Amino acid sequence: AAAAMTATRMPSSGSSPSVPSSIIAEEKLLALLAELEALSRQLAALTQQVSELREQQQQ
Amino acid sequence: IGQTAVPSVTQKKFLCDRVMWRIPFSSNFMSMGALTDLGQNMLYANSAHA
Repeated sequence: AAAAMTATRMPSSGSSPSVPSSIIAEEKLLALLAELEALSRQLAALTQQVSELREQQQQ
Repeated sequence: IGQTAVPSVTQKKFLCDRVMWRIPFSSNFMSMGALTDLGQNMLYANSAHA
């Protein structure tokens, strides 16, 4: 009634960026698709000359 | 404040020291003239109110 009455008396907000580091970029990209063919070409050339041992030993 | 901040009630009040409160006897609470409109309102004139 008196004394104190003179003054006065959720779910999901879904953030995303959190506490990780900063990020950067560059545009000098992508030789790498050539080596996948270099590697599998030269791999064949190994077997090709293993065959050239065998095809001369068989003579 | 901080991670261990205690649950808290919010209190609100105001001060208005040197002022003296006012209630204009005018039909819309504005100072349209010193002799107000209600002070001319000859219902509450001659046939006198308590």
